Amino acid sequence: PIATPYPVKEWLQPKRYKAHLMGTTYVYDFPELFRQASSSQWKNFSADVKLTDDFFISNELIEDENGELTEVEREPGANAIGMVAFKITVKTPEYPRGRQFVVVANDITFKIGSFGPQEDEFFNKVTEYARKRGIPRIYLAANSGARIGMAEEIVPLFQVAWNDAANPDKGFQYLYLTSEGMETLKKFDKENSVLTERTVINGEERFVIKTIIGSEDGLGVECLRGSGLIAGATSRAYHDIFTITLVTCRSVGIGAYLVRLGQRAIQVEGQPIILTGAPAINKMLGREVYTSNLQLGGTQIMYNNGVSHLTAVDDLAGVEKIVEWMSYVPAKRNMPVPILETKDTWDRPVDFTPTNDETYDVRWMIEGRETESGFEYGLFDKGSFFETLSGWAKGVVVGRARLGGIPLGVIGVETRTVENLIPADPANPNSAETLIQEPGQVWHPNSAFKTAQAINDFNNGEQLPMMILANWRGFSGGQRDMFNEVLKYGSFIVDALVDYKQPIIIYIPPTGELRGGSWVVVDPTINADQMEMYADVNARAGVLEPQGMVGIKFRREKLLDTMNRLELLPIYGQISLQFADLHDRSSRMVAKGVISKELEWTEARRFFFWRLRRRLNEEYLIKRLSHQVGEASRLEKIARIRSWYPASVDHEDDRQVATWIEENYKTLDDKLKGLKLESFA
Amino acid sequence: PIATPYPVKEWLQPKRYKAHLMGTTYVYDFPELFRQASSSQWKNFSADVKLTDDFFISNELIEDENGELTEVEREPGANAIGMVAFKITVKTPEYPRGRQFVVVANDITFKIGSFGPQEDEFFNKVTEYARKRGIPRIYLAANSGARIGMAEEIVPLFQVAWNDAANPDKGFQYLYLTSEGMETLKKFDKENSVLTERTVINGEERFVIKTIIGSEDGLGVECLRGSGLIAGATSRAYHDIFTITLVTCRSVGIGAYLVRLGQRAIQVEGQPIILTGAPAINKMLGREVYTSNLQLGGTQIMYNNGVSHLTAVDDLAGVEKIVEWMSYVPAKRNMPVPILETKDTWDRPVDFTPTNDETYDVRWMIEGRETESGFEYGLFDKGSFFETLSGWAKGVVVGRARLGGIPLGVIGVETRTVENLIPADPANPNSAETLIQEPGQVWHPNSAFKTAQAINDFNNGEQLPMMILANWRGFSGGQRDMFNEVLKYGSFIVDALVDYKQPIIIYIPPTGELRGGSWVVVDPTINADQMEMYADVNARAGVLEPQGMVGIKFRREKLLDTMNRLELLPIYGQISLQFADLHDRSSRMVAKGVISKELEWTEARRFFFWRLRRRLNEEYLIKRLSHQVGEASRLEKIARIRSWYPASVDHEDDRQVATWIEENYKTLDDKLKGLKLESFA
Ligand SMILES: Cc1ccc2cc(CC3CCN(C(=O)c4c5ccccc5cc5ccccc45)CC3)ccc2n1
Ligand SMILES: Cc1ccc2cc(CC3CCN(C(=O)c4c5ccccc5cc5ccccc45)CC3)ccc2n1
Repeated sequence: PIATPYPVKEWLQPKRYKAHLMGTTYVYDFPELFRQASSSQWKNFSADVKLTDDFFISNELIEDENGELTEVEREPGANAIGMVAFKITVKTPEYPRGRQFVVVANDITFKIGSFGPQEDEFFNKVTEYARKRGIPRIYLAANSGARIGMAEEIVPLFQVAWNDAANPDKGFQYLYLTSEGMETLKKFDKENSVLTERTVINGEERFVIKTIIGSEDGLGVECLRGSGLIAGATSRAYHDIFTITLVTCRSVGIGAYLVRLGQRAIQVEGQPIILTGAPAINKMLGREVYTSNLQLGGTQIMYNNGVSHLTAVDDLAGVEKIVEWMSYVPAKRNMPVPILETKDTWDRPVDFTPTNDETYDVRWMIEGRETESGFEYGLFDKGSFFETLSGWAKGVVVGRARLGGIPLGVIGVETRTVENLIPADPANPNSAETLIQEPGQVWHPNSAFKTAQAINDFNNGEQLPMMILANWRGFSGGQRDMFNEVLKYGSFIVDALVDYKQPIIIYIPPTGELRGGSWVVVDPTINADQMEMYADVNARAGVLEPQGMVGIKFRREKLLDTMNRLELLPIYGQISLQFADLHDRSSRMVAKGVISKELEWTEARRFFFWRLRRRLNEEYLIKRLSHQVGEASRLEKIARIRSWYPASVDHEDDRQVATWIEENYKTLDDKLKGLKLESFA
Repeated sequence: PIATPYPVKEWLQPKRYKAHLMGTTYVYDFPELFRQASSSQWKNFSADVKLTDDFFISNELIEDENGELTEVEREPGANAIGMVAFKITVKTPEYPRGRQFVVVANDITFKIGSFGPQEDEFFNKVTEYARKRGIPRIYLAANSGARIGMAEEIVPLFQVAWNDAANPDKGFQYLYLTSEGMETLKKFDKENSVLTERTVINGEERFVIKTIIGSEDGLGVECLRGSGLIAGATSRAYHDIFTITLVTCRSVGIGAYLVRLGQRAIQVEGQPIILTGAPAINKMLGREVYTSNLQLGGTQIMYNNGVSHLTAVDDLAGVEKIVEWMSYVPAKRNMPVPILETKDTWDRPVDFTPTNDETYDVRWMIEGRETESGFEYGLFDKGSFFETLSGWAKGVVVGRARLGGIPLGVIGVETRTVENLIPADPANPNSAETLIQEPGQVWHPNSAFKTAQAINDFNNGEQLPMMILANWRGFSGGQRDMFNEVLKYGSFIVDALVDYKQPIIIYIPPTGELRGGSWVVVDPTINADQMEMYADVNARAGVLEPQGMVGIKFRREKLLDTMNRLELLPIYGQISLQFADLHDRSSRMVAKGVISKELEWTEARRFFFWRLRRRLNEEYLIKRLSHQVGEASRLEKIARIRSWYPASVDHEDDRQVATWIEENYKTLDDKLKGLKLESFA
């Protein structure tokens, strides 16, 4: 392409053109997408702020003579292996002074992005690099799976021991090498290339090959071993640092498993995540069952799956999303969650309010709702809601958000009925698309799964506190759902709660309720150390619902005894229904001590903003303590800390406690160093 | 029932009769079933051994004035709460000197086995009792879920504020109490029983009740709180001690969740595990959708589910199974796995051997097979195979077994095709039973799940080492299975491997193979600290299978170039197929260092018996070390230990290393105490 204003990048690095022909960004151009996505991130926070190019740095990482990773600046396309990495340091709204993370990616142009042992070694080496530093690990997947090959240096010289030269089709006994062959190999030091047993049959001296090894590396099982190496490496990383994967072109085999093992994944439309490919599958079934791999791993499969948390119209789009998702995550493992305050101050009422007699979208209660008569603010900061797993198990709504600047994970219940439409199985002539009516406020195996999954992804890497707008009638107990292991997924929820390490708020919203089974798996005693529960004054909760309570304790007979208040069943059965309901009031909860406080939705944002803030500070102090005595329970540590508050402080006053702490960090610190004489030997 | 030889137990304790009428054993008679099951356990080990009744002790546990559990001996039916517990100490074949465990159960006769807060408190108190001691916790579930009730002491005296006395059916404004009522309550100190706002309307002085609390405890949310308390308690216990649950009569709500949270569960035929019951569900759908709860939680639901690991023809049957399952579990958390040697010595060849050209039942390779020409021993001790999760995901076979006395978890691949038959959904007129062909040697979402589940249940509580007779072609990658999250369940496998704390052997059996994706999730590098892999000389393994390798690297053209060895495609394509295969040989694995050794099936039992034994001893030594320095990696600890072996010992000789260690425990011990001067201050 002659005469262009500036140099042709696809010509200086012809590999950049191949990448493009393959429908993906060339690996070396990715740090540029991040610098761009970072800049946008700034435009959106303060249109005014002036950015210098020194707000973003990218250094490629490569192994040195010792195999240790070091930074280098070399021309794109110099990579000798099919795996590349960059360490990135960027100043962002949440970390204006700078934050770092790593990017690892397949070079789709280097042997079609196949994973040979050397790639696996590099990928595992980069992952530990990140784990050790606690910084996030971003994997950009565009690969062909594990590398394969045969001992090509044996195909031209192998000889077959026919049954009779005359008619080959009669079969053969084995394969061998002539002295001539065994000789050729030795002239290239390639004797290890094969295992042969020497036995001479009448005519010539034949060497029967019993096993082909090949001089070339990356042919089989060694590629499989390296594969498992990184699968395990990723499994580990997910519990250690922030892990996220962008699929920019097909991702195969170990590639597909790496996407899931990292958990958090953003799939670019059209790029499939697959195990065995369509051609091969068809080839097996000897039929024309599938057309493209997208039928097997496109977004209509993985995004509906929960495997893919988000989709992206194109690469840059996915990057921006990663960059956005990261904006809620601590700079590095164990650092405080990044506070980011915006125009939507904490001090205000919650506008949008649900009504028992009219359907709403829980997202309104979360991020507010745009109205013709203006905008009604929701419970969280305007425009801070970052929903994830939106294509799967739509009974629940999960995402990140900000509460007066404080980032946290949010889980809400979708009250509207879901029309889950499952497409027919091509490999089965019978199969026909089925519609699944997933009724609102009811946990189903998939929505139970998503909830547990959400909590875990909030806890690992993200290390965020979380709020749950609990509002479920219960778990679906009919045959189909029960048969589909709904109990297993329900229990996953409890398990994730037991494992949670940050503050948790369980809050039953206004027209909401929490019944029997549902209340079980989310009750604060599941993890007293971090859980706290609140009920809105207009919520309801009890083992059963009025209809049920009467169906058991206010039967057909008892109703008559009260008919001694002077046919008329209709209005009396209604009286009993209302008699029960007076039992499920938040007031009773407070009385039975199963909730910390009853609240008023409109005033919620103010309460939670200071409750959360107070909590984060006390947690910070409990941790500082722990890194010393090494022997004391939470109940004792939190007590030693609260004994430091000025006598005049109301331990129950969140804002006050928080304020005194933030005004005395350095003073509280001195007291801790003063506790060094705590060396019990 | 007059004139019987001995006293009528159902009359002395009429509650025992109720229990029976309810189709279950009376709670107090359960320790007797255990003493019986224990005795059988002895008969089956040594028909000769004489047992005195002092080989089994059962002491009921109850809370004292401080709420602490203590042992008592009182008459059955004295329990003031609906929950009972017994501590059991029994001498058994594996622990002839005695072993202990706890039993907790619902009293189906005490308020229909409902969980009120007091029961929950007791159940949680018993669970910690066990966790602290590390002894197993056996839960016998027979319950009605969480307890419910209304403020009965308000139903006779509440008054309704009609719109007009004349016609009630016109509706009412609210409910209230007359001065007369408010007075009655005060004469019973039951004022807290209600929250009323006093406002007098023309006529009388009316107290409008805004919230009903009730003097009775165990009406609602307080029952829900206690429920979650134990769900979380069970969740925790499962990662701490050996947990197992027997369902002897329906198990509802929190009852159903406790069954799953404990994980290991044995369901007695006919007793359902359910959430909301059929009546209520029907009542909701306002239709006659379900007949019995067994449609919702019978064995045809939970056993096919994987929720129920085993079923039992009746109570005693379930007990025997628990008792048997426990025979492989350590006496208490962290004690050595119980060795139990029987007539089937370790020193022998493996008889039964699979053949590439004839279907077999992997169970034969495991526990041997009975033939007309005699019995052919399998890889493990004759009759020591205890299969579990047999009704679900039949693609894999999992169970416990013994190898020359050493107990371990076993996972085998079912080569036969499974005819998974799913029954139609009653709640759906369309629904019709579907047949699912699950082809052998292929992981499917359910068989992937079972495998991960097996590994985890082998690791937690059981604390057993494990062997995997790896032999899968790969994961099902077609649409249906891919769409059904097969990747999620596959990754669970890796996760469980990362978490494994005991020795692991991955062994590809004789006519077996391990291809691409399959090899990935089970490769030893996933957990080098505990994993070891072996390939039989007649197994195969590679990224692809020959058919595939040629379809890629030995195409239609290349085949012709080799046609230069003098239509005849058939036999040449066969040559290439065989050319590839010479690549997937165990010999190559050894060469590429991806396996520890290649083995001969018939000689396997001898090898593994000493490899496992050697390993258990070295592990024991690595642990002893750890409880000191507190700073040294495995690679360094195992090295300090092996530096103690006599110069003349072949570190690679399992039997020798094991023998020198068992002959020097006390001497090795002295050396460790000598390392006390390792107090780095
Ligand atoms: C297919 C399916 C299966 C189970 C489902 C369960 C629920 C939530 C449940 C519904 C049942 N429930 C009740 O309080 C309830 C009832 C609730 C609404 C109408 C009638 C009811 C009758 C009952 C009779 C006896 C005991 C309880 C009853 C508690 C909360 C919601 C949707 C469900 N969908
Ligand atoms: C519904 C379904 C979907 C996917 C499945 C996958 C397997 C195991 C796979 C089968 C595919 N495979 C092969 O080595 C293979 C082949 C294996 C057997 C016959 C033909 C093959 C053609 C291939 C062409 C290109 C690449 C690989 C091929 C590796 C192991 C087994 C059963 C499966 N069932």
